Amino acid sequence: ASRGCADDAGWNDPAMPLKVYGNTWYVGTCGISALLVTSDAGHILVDAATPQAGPQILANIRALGFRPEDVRAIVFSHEHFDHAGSLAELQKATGAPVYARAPAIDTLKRGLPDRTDPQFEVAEPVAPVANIVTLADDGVVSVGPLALTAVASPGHTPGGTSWTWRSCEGDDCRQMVYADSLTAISDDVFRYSDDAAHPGYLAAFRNTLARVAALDCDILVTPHPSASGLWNRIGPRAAAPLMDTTACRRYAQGARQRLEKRLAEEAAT
Ligand SMILES: [Ca+2]
Ligand SMILES: [Mg+2]
Ligand SMILES: [Zn+2]
Ligand SMILES: [Zn+2]
Repeated sequence: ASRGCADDAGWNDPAMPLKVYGNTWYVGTCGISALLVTSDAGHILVDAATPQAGPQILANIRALGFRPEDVRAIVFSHEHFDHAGSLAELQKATGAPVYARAPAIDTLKRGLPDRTDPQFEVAEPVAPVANIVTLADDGVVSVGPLALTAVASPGHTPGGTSWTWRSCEGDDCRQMVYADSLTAISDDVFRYSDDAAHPGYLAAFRNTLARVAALDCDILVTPHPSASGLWNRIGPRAAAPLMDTTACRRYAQGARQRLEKRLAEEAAT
């Protein structure tokens, strides 16, 4: 029997790929999510894990019997190296454009963020993404019968996006949400409370939390699997129901508490 993935797994610890629900598959690592949303017209790849995870993601797509070349669109959560890291390499392998909201694009072209990113000073470089299609903040990415809807999720980064779509197992369809990271973390310099340094940034973060909280939400997945207890819901260690219509509300509500705790820590400094 397989031991599965721990909640404290290394970001590059390999995971056996598995179904999440219907035509949504998990192809990431034990520590970092990536998803493949499939059809007989081609596929949408969601996220890219670290700069080291390219071959793992490609091997996992193939392990499930899908061809990387049948991927017709790549989307991602946010422009940190641990989720955007292999985007260039995956774009080479698949031939697919990468869709990005405007505030993430400069990071993807430079290979590093600027000071708009809370983690600017700790960012690790990523291969620049050659072919980017600009995504409207509520845009839809369509491949054949597939339709992924962008929910702009600035806060953790300026360019972050959550994704939502429907996956079906027969006549039974579920609203999938791949909710972006909502953690109020930063380098040692950035202050979420210094509005003059970035006007409206924290208000947009709060608005993001409210919007995620309100999403129709049958099955939640997050870029760090443990942030949503993913490995208690799929895989060998699962002992909670996969479907939970409260999950996005609990996730966003938790992130709000932690954001407020971050503001308290800044006030004390
Ligand atoms: Ca996360
Ligand atoms: Mg468990
Ligand atoms: Zn991040
Ligand atoms: Zn991350």
